[PDB]
Amino acid sequence: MAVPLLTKKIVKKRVKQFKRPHSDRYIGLKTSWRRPKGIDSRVRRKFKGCTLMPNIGYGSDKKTRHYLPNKFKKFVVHNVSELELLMMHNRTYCAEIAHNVSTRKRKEIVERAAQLDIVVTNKLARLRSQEDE
Amino acid sequence: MAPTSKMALGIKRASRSHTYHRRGLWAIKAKHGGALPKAEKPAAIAEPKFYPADDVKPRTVSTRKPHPTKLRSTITPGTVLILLAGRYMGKRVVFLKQLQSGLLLITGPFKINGVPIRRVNQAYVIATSTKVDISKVNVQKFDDKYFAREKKTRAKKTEGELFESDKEATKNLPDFKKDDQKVIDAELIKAIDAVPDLKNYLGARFSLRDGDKPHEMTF
Amino acid sequence: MKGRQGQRVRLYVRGTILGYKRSKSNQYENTSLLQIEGVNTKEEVGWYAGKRIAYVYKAKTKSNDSTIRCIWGKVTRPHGNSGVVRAKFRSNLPPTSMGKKVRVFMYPSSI
RNA sequence: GCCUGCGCCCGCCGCCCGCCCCGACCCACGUUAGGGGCGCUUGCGCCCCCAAGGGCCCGUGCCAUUGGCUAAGCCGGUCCG
RNA sequence: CAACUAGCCCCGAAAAUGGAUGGCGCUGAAGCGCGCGACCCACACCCGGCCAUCUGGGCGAGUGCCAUGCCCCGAUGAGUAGGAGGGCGCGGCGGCCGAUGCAAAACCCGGGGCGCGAGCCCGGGCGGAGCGGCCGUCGGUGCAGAUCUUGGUGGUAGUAGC
RNA sequence: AAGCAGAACUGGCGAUGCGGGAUGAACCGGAAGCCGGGUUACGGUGCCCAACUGCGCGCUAACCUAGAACCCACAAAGGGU
RNA sequence: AAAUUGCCGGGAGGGAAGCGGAUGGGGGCCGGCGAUGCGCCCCGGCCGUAUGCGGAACGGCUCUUGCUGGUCCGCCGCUCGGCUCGGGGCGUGGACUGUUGUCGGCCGCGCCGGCGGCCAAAGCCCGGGGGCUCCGCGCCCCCGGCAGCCGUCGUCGGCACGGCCGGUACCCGCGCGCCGAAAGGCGUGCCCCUCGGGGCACUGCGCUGCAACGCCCUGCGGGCUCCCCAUCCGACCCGUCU
Repeated sequence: MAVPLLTKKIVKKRVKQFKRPHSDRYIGLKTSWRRPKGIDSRVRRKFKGCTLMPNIGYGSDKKTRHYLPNKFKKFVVHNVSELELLMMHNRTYCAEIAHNVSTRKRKEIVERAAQLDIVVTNKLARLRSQEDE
Repeated sequence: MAPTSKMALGIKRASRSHTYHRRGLWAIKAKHGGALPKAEKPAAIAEPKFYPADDVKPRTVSTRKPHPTKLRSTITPGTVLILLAGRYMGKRVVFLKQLQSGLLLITGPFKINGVPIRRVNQAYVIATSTKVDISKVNVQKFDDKYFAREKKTRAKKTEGELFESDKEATKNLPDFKKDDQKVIDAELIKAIDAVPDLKNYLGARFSLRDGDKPHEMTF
Repeated sequence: MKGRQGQRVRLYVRGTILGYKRSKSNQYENTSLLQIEGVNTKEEVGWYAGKRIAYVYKAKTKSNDSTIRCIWGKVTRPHGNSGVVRAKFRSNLPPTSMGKKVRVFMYPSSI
C-alpha cells in the first residue's frame, strides 16, 4: 500500500522546476514562477520547450505529499514539549531540530528523541552544531 | 483456452472434490469452521494487516507451474541444452533434472569442460535436437536443498560465536559438492563418448557470425 | 576461466542504434529504434522481442574499480519493414550513441 | 636544414596508460555483359562451364602452467633484396 | 492517306543582390498518373497508474481530537479579457509559545532536503543583541520595466582625444 | 483588379499550441492535466528526416525554363509528321 | 547585499558559428546509507502475583441511602512464578539502493488449424454434343459422373513470445483429510456420451506479494551545477499597443 506509492513518487519525479521566462538573461528577473499575463508569451500559449507551466496534474500522490524520502512526514521540532506529540506517531513522523534552537538545547532534544526511537535527521543537525563536517 | 476449459465451464470442479472428501468423514468443518481459531487480545495498534496463513498456499502452487510447460517448449531429461545466459553461457551441457525451485540441474563433466553442477534458469535455454542417454546416472543425490549457498550470518560454524572476516558473500564452494561431482560425471562421459565427437563439441561454443540470423538458426 | 569456453569473443549478433522514435518534427527518447544487422524483414525482427540489450561503453573514471560501464535494456516489439526494432532501456541510452553499434543478445531465448 | 644547465632523440624490452565510434577471422583480371580451363583450326576461334561466393581462424584454460614432436609448415616479430 | 480526341514533353514563357520541387540529387526515378500491401506517425485515441475540480455515495454513539475531517465513485481539466475560489510572503498590533553572547537577527554559500507553486526547511561560513513561529487584528504589504525616480557600476575605452 | 472596400452563412484567429503544409497567427489534422505502454490522424517512407531504393502497370528524354503535393508562391490564347 | 573588478581553480578547447534554455549522458563538486533484526534455550542480574494485611485517587451508579465492581502503592505473612540488559549456547535471517526470476491484469506481436457461406465451383480422369478454325492441329462453349483446392465473406478453435503496470492488503484469488520431490490427482449421485470422457448438483470460517544477487561500515550507488557531445519548439528577451 504505502510502499509502492513511495516508489512511484521518488522514482518518477515531476521535479520539472518551474523557471520564469527570460530569467537567464535578466538577473533581476526572478527564478520564482510567475504566470505570463500577456497573450504574446510563447509560455502562455503552451509551446513545448519554453518550460512547461505548473499545473495540479504534475502533483504527487496524496499519501506521499509532504513526506521526507524516507517515507517519514517531516516536522520541525522547536522544543521538548513538541516531542511528546511525535511519540504517538513514532515511525510516521520525523523530528528535525529548528534553526532558532542553540547547541545546548539541541542536546536535550536528541537524547529524548532517542527514547522515542525517532533517530533520523534530529541527531545529524545537532552534531554539526557542536563542531563536525 | 484448451487446458483452462474444464475449470472455466465447470467452476471449481477440482475444489468441489476436496470438500466432498472431507464430508465423507461425516459432519465436520461446517461446525468446526465457526469454532476454529484464535483472536481477541491485540498488539500495538489496530492490526489491519497481512499474511501468513491462507494467502501463501495458492501462490506457492502457481509459481511451481511455469517450471515445465510454459518456459519449457518441451525438453525431456537428458536433452542437450545451450545455455545462452548465465555464467557458463555458450557451453552445451546435458540436463540432469528439473528442481522444485524450477532451476535446472545440469553438469558438463568437470575435467573436459569447466561446467560444475550448478543451477541455471530454463528461460535462457535453447532446446536442441540431440539427446544424450541418461539411463543409469545417479542424479538423485543432488536436490533443491543441496543447493543452499551459505550467507554471511557469522562464521560458517554452529553460531553464537564472535567471528572473523573471511566469508564468501556472493559465492561458496562446499567441499562435499566437489567430491560428489566426480562420481556423477563418470556415468555421463560413457554416454557422451558413445556418439563420436560430441565431447569436444560441448566445450567449443556456439555464437552467431555476422550475417547469421538467430531466427533461421533454430535448432 | 569459469564462464569461459573455447573461442568466440563476440557473443552476440550485431545491431546498430540509428536513432530514437521520431516524427520529422520531434523525437521521443523513451523508445529507441535500432536497426539490427543481418535482419532484412519484419518477420525476422519478430524473433528479437524480449531479448536483452547491452550498451557497453568505457569511461575515463573508475566506478567499483572498473572503467567499463554498461546500460541494460530489453527489446519491446518490432518496428517497420526493414528489420528495425523498438526498445526500452532502464535509463535512456545517451543520444550521442546515434550511429553506434549496440549488442543484442540471445540471452532469454523463446526458442 | 637544424635542435643538452645531462635536455633531446632514434634503436633495443620492460611495465603501464588513452582510445576506436566501437577494433575484437580475412578477401583485386580487366569489362558493363563476359570470365576461366582444355584440345587446338593458335583466334575478336572451337568445345566445355558459371551467374545467388570463397578460404582461414575456427581448438590454443580472449587464449593458463609444463614436457616433447610432425610434414617442416602456418602465423607474428627480426633480417637479405 | 486525312481530319480529330487528349496525355506527357517541346514552343509560346523576357528582370533586375546569386537561388531555390526546402536541399541534395533523381531517367525500368527518389519524376509524373494510378493500384496493392506492409510500414512510419500529434499533448489525438485506448488501457493502467496518478493530481485537482466537479458529481454521486459512505463512515462519529462517545471516550484521539482536522468530521470545514477521512474514505470509496466516475466523468471532466487548453485558456487571453475577466470573475469567483483556496493559499503563500513581509511590516506592525492583541493573544499564545519558543529561541539567545556557552553566539540573536542580518548577510554569504556550482551544500542537503520538502512543496505543483507562492515559498519553506536545515547545515557550514560571516556576524555580535535582540528575534521568530502559531491563533486573531490591520496596512504606506510583495516589482522587471514606467523615454521610471534616487544611488552605485560596466562595456564603450585606455579608445576619440589633450 | 487587389493580401481591396462592403454584406450573407458558418468555422477559426483573436483566446491555439502540438502534429502536417520545407518555412508561415488564420489552411489541413486535432482543442492540450500529469506520465508509462499500445494504437492512429494529417502528411510521409532514396538520404536529409522517423519510415519499403517494396511490389504492380503505364507515360516522360526536356540547348533555350525537365518534372516534382490543396490554400501556395503565378501563368494563357495559340502551335508541333 | 546586488553590479563590477581582481586572483585562482574546474570544465572546455585554440577545425570552427552564437538566443545563452529544455531534454539525455559523462566528468567536476557534495550529502546520504535502522541505532544492526527475530525466535529459543543456559548463566549472571532484578522483581513479584494470587490470598491475608495496612493506607488510598476510581467505577456503575444510586444520588437520605444502598448494593455490585477497583486498582494501586506501602510492604509483612503464605504458596508459587515471571521479565529485562549483557554474556554464553542453538535455529530463523531483518539495514537505504540497484539488479534478476515468477503470478495476475492490459496491450501488441508472428505463426498454425477447422467449419459454413458464395446452386458451390475452378480442377481431372471418364463420357457425350456443338460451334469456331474449315489448312488441320488447336481454340472455345455447354451438360452428366469425380481425387481435388480456391479467392473472398463470416465465425470459432490452437500455439509461441514479449512490453508495461501491479502483486491483487474484505467476497480478485484461495486453503483447512490423504498421498505425491513436484505439478498434480484421490467422493458421490444424476444425466448425455453410453467408447474415451464429459457436463450438472451438493459446508462453513480465516486471510492477502513469492524466488534470488550486491552492499549498507571498506567502499560506493546517488543528487546538484557548469561544460562538452547528442537532440529540439527555437516565430529576438519580456511587457505593451494592436
